[PDB]
Amino acid sequence: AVDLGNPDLYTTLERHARWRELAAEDAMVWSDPGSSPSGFWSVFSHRACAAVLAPSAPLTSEYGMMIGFDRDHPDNSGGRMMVVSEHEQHRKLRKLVGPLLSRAAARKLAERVRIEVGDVLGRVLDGEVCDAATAIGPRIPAAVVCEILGVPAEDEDMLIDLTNHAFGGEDGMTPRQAHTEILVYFDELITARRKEPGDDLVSTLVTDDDLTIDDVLLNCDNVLIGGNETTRHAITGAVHALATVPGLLTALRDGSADVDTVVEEVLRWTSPAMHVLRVTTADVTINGRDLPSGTPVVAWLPAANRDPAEFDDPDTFLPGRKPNRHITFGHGMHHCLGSALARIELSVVLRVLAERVSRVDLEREPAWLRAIVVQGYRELPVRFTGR
Ligand code: HEM
Repeated sequence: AVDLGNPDLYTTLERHARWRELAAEDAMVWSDPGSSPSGFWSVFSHRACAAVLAPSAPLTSEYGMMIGFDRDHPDNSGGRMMVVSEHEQHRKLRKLVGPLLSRAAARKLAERVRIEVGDVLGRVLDGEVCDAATAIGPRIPAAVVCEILGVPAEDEDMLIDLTNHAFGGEDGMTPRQAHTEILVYFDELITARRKEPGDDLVSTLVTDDDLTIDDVLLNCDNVLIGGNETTRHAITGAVHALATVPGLLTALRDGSADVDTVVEEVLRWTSPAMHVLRVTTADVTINGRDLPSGTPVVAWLPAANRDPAEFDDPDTFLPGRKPNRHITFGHGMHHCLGSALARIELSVVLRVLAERVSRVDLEREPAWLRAIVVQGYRELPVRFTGR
């Protein structure tokens, strides 16, 4: 019996070896029920994952987009939250949230990323020692999401800390409790923005009278989860790359390496979103297997981002890797709405660390989170030297 939803398979970097085998073969593997309530098929190659997530492909996210959910066991947020909705409800929310996460919105948030990195490099610029998976990685995305939601500056530090714990190590607050506390604050913020609307995500969501208080809350949560759960590990990955890849930090400083090109390589290299699930809407043949309607199909994104048919020497971090057609942000109609924001966050992080820090050195091997939703760092012990 095979179960690819087992988190123990991905606790070590050997997950890449398992993925490499399945990606090069372009395999369709069936997983038996266990972590999944009904089981699921899986694709691994770049071409197979792109075909599953295609706009014209008869698959849906309305029942959920992660292992644990299917047609018979649907996501409770299904049809209400953007990432688990389809058709006009999905199009509406993507239209309402869209411009607040656009390239233009990302550019005005670039200053905050610089300030937040600078404030971090005020206590870690010492010799030893700091974890990069905490108080470095989660700090930047949390600050950005705060300004998107339009939270008062007075409450930012409270919200940063709760966001940090909500998507970090599972084990006196619990990540689930911290998540709840944010949603409790969200409800209080929703109430205040009903009386006095401004220029923020909460205000934009509440002005639409067709959306209920539950719809506003769930889509605020989509931005909270979306902007934090994955992004933190990409930032930690950027620090990890600067610590391991020789000459990279210097190359960014002098300008021999292109900043936007390395951002795309960090994205491909880290691939924080480990999987995306889809449910078939009609009878379809994927790869070479005939699947009925209501069948769960899963695309393993880090496997696709290291597919040798698409990426030459995929295990090496290449600062000038071109072309780089990674699907770290997924593909098709649900392509990450905050992709420009994720790119601007990484861009500024790599810039400021090249400007202020002379050398970043790794203390010991990183630990990984016991999870399947995210390819995440549990810890990254590093030494910072600058000034
Ligand atoms: C490098 C970090 C990030 C990664 C790896 C990532 C990954 C993804 C992926 C793979 C999806 C598609 C899910 C699916 O296909 O079912 C997605 C959707 C989404 N993400 Fe991101 N994301 C990142 C950063 C962000 C940021 C910064 C934001 C904004 C604050 C954000 C907000 C969203 C939203 C709102 C959706 C739903 C889009 C839709 O359903 O149309 N994400 N993300």
